[PDB]
Amino acid sequence: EHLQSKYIGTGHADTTKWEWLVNQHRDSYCSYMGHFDLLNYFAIAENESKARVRFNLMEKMLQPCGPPAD
Amino acid sequence: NTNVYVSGLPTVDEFIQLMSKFGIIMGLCCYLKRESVELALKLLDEDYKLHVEVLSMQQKQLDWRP
Amino acid sequence: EEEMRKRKERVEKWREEQ
Amino acid sequence: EQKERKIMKLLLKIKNGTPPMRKAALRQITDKAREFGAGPLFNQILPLLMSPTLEDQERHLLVKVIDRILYKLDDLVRPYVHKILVVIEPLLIDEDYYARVEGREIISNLAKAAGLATMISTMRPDIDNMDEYVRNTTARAFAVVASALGIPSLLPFLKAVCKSKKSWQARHTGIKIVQQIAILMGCAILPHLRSLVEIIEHGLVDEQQKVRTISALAIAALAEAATPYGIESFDSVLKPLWKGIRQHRGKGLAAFLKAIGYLIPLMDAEYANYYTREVMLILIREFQSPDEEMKKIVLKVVKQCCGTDGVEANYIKTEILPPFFKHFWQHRMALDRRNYRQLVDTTVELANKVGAAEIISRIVDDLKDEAEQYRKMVMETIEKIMGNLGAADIDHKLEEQLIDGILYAFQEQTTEDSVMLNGFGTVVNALGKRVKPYLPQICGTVLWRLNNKSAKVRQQAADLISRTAVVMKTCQEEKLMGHLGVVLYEYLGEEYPEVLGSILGALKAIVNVIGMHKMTPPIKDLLPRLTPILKNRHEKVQENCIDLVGRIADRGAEYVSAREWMRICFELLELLKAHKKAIRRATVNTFGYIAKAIGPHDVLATLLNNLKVQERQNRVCTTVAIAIVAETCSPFTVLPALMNEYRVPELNVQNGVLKSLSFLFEYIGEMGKDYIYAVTPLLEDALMDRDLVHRQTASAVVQHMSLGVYGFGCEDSLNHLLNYVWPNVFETSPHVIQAVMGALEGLRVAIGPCRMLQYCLQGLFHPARKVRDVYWKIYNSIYIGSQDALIAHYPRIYNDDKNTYIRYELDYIL
Amino acid sequence: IFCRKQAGVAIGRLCEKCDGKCVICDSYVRPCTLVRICDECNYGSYQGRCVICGGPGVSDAYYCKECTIQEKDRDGCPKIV
Ligand SMILES: [Zn+2]
Ligand SMILES: [Zn+2]
Ligand SMILES: [Zn+2]
Repeated sequence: EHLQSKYIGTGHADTTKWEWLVNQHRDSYCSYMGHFDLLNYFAIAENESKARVRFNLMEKMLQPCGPPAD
Repeated sequence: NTNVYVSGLPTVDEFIQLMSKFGIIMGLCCYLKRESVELALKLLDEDYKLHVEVLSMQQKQLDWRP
Repeated sequence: EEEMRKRKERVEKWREEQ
Repeated sequence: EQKERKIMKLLLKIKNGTPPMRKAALRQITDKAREFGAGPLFNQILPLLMSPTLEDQERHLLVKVIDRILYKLDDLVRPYVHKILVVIEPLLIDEDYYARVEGREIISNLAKAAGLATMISTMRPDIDNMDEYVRNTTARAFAVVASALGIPSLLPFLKAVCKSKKSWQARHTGIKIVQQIAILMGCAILPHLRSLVEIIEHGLVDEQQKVRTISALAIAALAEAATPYGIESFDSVLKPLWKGIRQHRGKGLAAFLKAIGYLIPLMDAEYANYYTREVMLILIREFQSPDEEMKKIVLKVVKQCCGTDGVEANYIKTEILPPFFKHFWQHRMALDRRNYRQLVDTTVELANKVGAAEIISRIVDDLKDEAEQYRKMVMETIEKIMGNLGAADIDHKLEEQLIDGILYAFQEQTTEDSVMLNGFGTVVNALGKRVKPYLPQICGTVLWRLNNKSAKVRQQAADLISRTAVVMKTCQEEKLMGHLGVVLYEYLGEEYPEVLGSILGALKAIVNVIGMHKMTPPIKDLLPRLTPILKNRHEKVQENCIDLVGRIADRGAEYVSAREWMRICFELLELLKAHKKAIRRATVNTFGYIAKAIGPHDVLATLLNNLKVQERQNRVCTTVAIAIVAETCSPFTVLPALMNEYRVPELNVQNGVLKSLSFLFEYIGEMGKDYIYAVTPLLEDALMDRDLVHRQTASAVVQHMSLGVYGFGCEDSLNHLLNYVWPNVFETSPHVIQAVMGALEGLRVAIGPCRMLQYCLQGLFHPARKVRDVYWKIYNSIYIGSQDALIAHYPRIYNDDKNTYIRYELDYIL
Repeated sequence: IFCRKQAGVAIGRLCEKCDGKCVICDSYVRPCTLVRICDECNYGSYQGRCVICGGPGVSDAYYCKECTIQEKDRDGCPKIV
């Protein structure tokens, strides 16, 4: 329905692999930023500061899957 | 049988309104469906003392069409 | 009947206290 | 010229037509605003704003235009400020709150648009105007200018105005602006407060009575706005106010007393003492004042000072109460509603500090007074005080005076008064157990008034029983409550429904008190009398009658026959869907009692036969009734009967049991957990069946089952039902597909978003557009519903040549 | 259609005929969450409008339990327009 367009990350019958995966990756990084324990896990696994893990995730939000298909 | 006879009556105007509560109608009464007779015998008996003893569009009043 | 007897008592009893 | 006609067309498409026409036309005016120019555009808009015919919503939409053109035009408005302002200013003084706030909004926008210097240069010639009306609006204009811009920005202007030696009118208007700023801004004044007080402070000392008056009112307004903070700001003005309090007279003193009344609540307990005592030497003198404006003030100042924490309860008890009761609690004060409400409030606040009995003992002597309006005044005060504080403080010798006076007042009022009904009910309910000795006198007084010839007077007597039967329970209850009920039983034939509703509301109150065996009109006589009353058209009658039949069913089920109850249920049946919320709630509660009274079996058999033979209106009522017989009594007694009705090979009865089940699951909620496994195979048949309406309403059952059982397990049975819901995803009929979407939105909650995603994946990229449209519609509901949960549940998607699609962080190990 | 502007402090109201219905689903079962409406829908004449039909509001509008669970309280100002 039309009103679903109020909400970013919804799709439609001509949604591509790239559009759909870019929303999955952006939603994932936002989830990692919110869930303090999931952010703990990545900081320990990388041996990196929670502040740099958050920054690296924010940098990944721009182009999370590489450029659009063509 | 859906036909019912009634005694202890006071008009047709009263009679139809009074009996409509026991189910749809197409002194004596004629209901669409048999179960109206069970309701009449339970309820219209004693309701004066009232006393009681034993096309498409018409059926489409019982339908659950939205 | 108490009802009016006590009614009359109430009204007079104040105007005696006044 | 023609573009001005386009302004007319655009105004027309804002003032009339559908919201997108309005939205488009507004977008057009606002972006075109630069071209139209301020002069032409306001020459055309202001005549509409001046028209007497313009509605509030038309004016509001024209304001929603004016804001945006003012933003777009900006500096272009500067030549036209004067013309614009004089049309707008009168809105700031309109009695309509919305006309008023709208005027403030457009002066705010005009002041953001035009430079401050231009607003000042426009309005300055009106500071000095001879008309107080012009000054008054100008003061309100400048207050709005101050609100939109920074308060500090206007301060240097105010500093010049309040020292404008050549015109008292100017200095006066400056201080009006400072007053109006405080009234408009509220607590937002506080960081600028000392800057504002230091502008006013010299005015209290001035040689002009007008300027002293307005400066005292400015200080009152600032203190009001600052409450409870900011006392340190006012340290300047404390000395000038006392030096004035000791010296001024008339309304010029009333102004200073107003200021002081707002300052004392700001003070520390030590200063609150010192300065309250400073007040009383003069405020007690003003208790004698003839002036109604002064009398309004001194009651306000008493309320404010005695409400302050510092001032002793003993100080109030010794120095305030004797002159206060002397001058205000006398007959002449009842004559004016303004004074009346103010005196009642002030007096209740004295009670809050000094105690109930200290105030009530000075008042109760006048419950027995001559004058109705004065008896009303004392009764309203006792009503409020004992509502606040209760009976604890009151001596036995004060009960006697209260009750004697209360009885006298009730027997005295010629016309039914709500206040007397309030006061009597409050005092009796507050006293509670203590009322026992007086119950004969109370009962006799009620019974007398209940035998009165007037409709309204008996309505009030029945209302009083309704509010107080709980206290009357105390003793000889069977004897007294019972005779009150027999009198009420006579009035069950009332010609007036307003009265009958109260008779019923009084009978209801009696049966919530009496043990049903001790009823004086026996239940066998009571119920038949009520059976014709259930059919009364009037809401109050229906409410109280249904609710009373409720208590008879609840508390005294045994006194009447199964068939008597059965007939009552069948009459109540349609009231389950009545327009009024009260009538429905009464019917639902009481059908629930009568279902217990009858026992579930034959009431249900009767309801299932009704469900087969009535019109859609009464058939939906039976679905509600069957669910009440499930939530009340036993659900396990209902479902076996419904299962059997579904075995009848007719589409109309089968469709009926599906509506019954759909409402039963909505209605019983969390109870549904015990029943999913039993109802499951019926829903298989229903959801496999050819009929469109079977599949629609089996889907609706699944929605309500799902939302009802969330968190109680049962996901095994709901997964199983999803295998029969899901094939209906390609149905095209509006009603079946909305019911299927409803079921899926239910199951997303009870089975979770992971499962719903597992059903979507193979369709999101399916070759056929008609599969994709449907699957993306479902996915979008799951996604909007559960966006953060889906993170865990998305499948692994492998990388391509150009693009990375693995989520590596979730691949990490610890 | 529903208004779906961001809701504010204003409480939604219901007329006597629509009293106790859920604005979203029109069920009368278990009112749970207070309806909140946008300022525009509660301004001037619009103030006090029944959420469902725009009549004078005699009672506060309430979203049902089923709607509250589905977070349908959260979609925005449910004033029907
Ligand atoms: Zn709902
Ligand atoms: Zn809205
Ligand atoms: Zn309505």
